Amino acid sequence: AVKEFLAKAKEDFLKKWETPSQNTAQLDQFDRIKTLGTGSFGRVMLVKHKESGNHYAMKILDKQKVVKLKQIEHTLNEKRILQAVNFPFLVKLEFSFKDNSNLYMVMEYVAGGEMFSHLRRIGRFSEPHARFYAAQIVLTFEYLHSLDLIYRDLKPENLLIDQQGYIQVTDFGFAKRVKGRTWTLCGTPEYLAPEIILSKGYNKAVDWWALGVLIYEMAAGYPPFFADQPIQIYEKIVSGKVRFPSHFSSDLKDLLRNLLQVDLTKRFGNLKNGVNDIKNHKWFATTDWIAIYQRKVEAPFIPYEEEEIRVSINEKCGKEFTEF
Repeated sequence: AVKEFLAKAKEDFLKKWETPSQNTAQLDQFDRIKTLGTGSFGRVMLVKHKESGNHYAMKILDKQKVVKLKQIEHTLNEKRILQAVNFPFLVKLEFSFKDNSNLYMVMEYVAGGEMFSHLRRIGRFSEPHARFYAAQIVLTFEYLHSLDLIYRDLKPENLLIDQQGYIQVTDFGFAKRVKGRTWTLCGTPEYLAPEIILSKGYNKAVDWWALGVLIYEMAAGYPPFFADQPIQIYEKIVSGKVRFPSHFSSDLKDLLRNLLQVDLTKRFGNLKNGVNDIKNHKWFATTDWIAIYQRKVEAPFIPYEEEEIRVSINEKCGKEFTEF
């Protein structure tokens, strides 16, 4: 039954992957409530749809800055994935459009900050708290991997916690649709699987390694492999030696020993049973997988001069962002 749900999800994904939706709204259909922040390429604004009355978070990307910062491919790739995926723990892109100056990605409004900030505010998570979050990543990676997507950017900064207390994964610039191997070095060093560092090619198994690092940091308060210089972090990653805190349970240490396996042919999530080797592990014995997917489990923790948008008369970077 799980196999046929993924089969229907992949068919739906391939339809939108083949024919991405474009220009599903325009700028004059939204009321500009307030600017929530100014970012790398542009600003993020809280907006209200004039007709429906719902609230959305509109990201405005200056097309010229995107070109200068060499982020053209990452921007188009994120938009193509977001308009085609559909899963409870992924940020939902509601509308997208462009004009002469900017790109516009109208997102669902999610207040509640990133996991990185909360992790530094609390310190560390209790094992039941971490398991709640880890279970969501497991289902998310099961979904993305079934679409042949390697997320390969798992880190606390890319995990928001919504008002319901659930995880939403946000940054999809690096995500690549791969069936065989790939080689591009990307992602934060602390979460890189050893096969990435060795530059011998890698597949979806690097995501399960990243989950291993993520569970460790949540339960310990600090990542398993860390040093002042990246080259030292690389050595510790390839060496594989991990030290667990005393408060780590026996089940947790066993799961991490199988997720943080240096040999990708022995790593949990990359065996014949696939993701089920993780779901059926003793550490997740109390985990109701269907309930987590349905967002029924109670969350362990729940979280002015406005400037105008100038739309130039000249079309900017029309060639680069044609597919947006």
